[PDB]
Amino acid sequence: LEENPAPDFTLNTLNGEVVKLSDLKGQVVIVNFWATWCPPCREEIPSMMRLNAAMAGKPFRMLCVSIDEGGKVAVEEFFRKTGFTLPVLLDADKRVGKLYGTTGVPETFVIDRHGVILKKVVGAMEWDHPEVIAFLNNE
Repeated sequence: LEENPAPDFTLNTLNGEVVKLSDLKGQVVIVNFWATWCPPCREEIPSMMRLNAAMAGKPFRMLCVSIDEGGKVAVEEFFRKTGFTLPVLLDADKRVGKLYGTTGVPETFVIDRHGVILKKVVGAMEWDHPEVIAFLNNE
C-alpha cells in the first residue's frame, strides 16, 4: 500500500455530508482508522486534535474513519461524554478498513499532495510532536 497511490473512497460525515478522497488532490491527507471501544484510539485523540488546530487555514485534511458498528449514534455519544471532537467519516460495515488492509485499530495513513500514500503508522502515536509536524510542513 505504502508508496503507491491511496485507494479511493466516498463516505458520510456526522452531518449528512459526503467526502471523496480524489477531490482532495492538492492537499495533504491523514486517513486514520479508529473506534470508540479502543483504549489506544482514545489515548491518542487529544494529540490528534492538537494536530488539527495547528493546521487551520493550511491545505490539509484529516479524516477520522470510525468503524463502530453503532455509527453516528455511537460516535455522537462518545463525543458528548468526553468533550472531544474530530472530523469523522463513518464506516460501520468495515469495508474501507478492509480496502485499506487494516488488521486492528488504530492505524493511520499519510498521503501526499498527489494522492500517494507516504507512510503507514500502527498504534497510538503522539501526533503533536515536532518531527511529525515538520515532516508534514515539508509536504
